[PDB]
Amino acid sequence: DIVLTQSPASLAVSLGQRATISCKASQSVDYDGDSYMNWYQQKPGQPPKLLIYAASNLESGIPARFSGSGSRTDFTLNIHPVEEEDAATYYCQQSNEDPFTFGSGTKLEIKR
Amino acid sequence: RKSIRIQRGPGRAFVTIG
Amino acid sequence: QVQLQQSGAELVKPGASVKMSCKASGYTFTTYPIEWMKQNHGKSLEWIGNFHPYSDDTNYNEKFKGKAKLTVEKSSSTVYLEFSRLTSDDSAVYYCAIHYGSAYAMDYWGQGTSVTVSS
Repeated sequence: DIVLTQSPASLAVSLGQRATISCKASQSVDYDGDSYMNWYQQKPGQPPKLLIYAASNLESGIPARFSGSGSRTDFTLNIHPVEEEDAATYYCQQSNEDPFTFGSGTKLEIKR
Repeated sequence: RKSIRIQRGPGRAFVTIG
Repeated sequence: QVQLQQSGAELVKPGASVKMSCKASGYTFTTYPIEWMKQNHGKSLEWIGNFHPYSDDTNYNEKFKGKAKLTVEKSSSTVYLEFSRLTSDDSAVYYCAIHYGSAYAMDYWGQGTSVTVSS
């Protein structure tokens, strides 16, 4: 099992400013040159969208503004252009070792 | 040729059986 | 096209056993293993386990191992989630998402399902 102790669960970021959702893991969730760390964007009353997979491999569907910088346990969600669409809770689920678990979550509240 | 996505980690990779 | 039309909006009573059903239209099923996520209230997701229709293999959570019996229905491409002895503290939003696109996380999640406890 791995504990996904994320950074400040709740924070405010204005439109344009970058957000930093760093998900720290207690154990190494990396594999043979491929980290297994996923990030979801569970919007208010909407299933968690698969934003990033395999640590930093963008999921074919979302814009090229959801970057992911992380190695071993120190992971982060680099969202430079934080638009209104970033009004959801982000979770980090490790799929390297059993049992698979999610992170504390990060309710990102955008600011006009 | 057959391939299935397994439920065993790491992740759900694909294995070509038969 | 593909879609996971799950149904599980029931008012379960302490000590009951509701059998959910996550249908998979436009699905291969045997090739696409399904995983369930339990979101107790407005909290983080909790991976309760997974299932494989090809080999009929499951991987339940050490805490919910045995309590949740995943029945196989390849005929209708639907996986049943029989939750037994549901305690009052089991009110959560289940989601039968799979790794349709990438082999790391789930892309196609369920159409929203929540079980409320009367007491």
